[PDB]
Amino acid sequence: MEELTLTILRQTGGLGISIAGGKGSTPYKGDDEGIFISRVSEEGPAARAGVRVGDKLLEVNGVALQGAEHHEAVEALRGAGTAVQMRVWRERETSV
Repeated sequence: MEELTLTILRQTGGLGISIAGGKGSTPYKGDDEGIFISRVSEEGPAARAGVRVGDKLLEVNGVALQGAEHHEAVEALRGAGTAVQMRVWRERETSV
């Protein structure tokens, strides 16, 4: 399963993740300007939904985040509603 779809029920104090990257923002990696999950709260909603650090954000509640700006991604995550559907790309292994 390289792409996954995860459902996060929003809660007091947010989804429990941090995101990094996006077009024009400091990149998370050297070969990808995309939006990545840079941190997952151990005890937060996203962790319980199965989200993992390093996941690349592809879509949030239907909003495509490929080639998106950091700001658009933050806005989609912050305004998405009681539940958030997140489509991510997951690498089990990284070529170096």
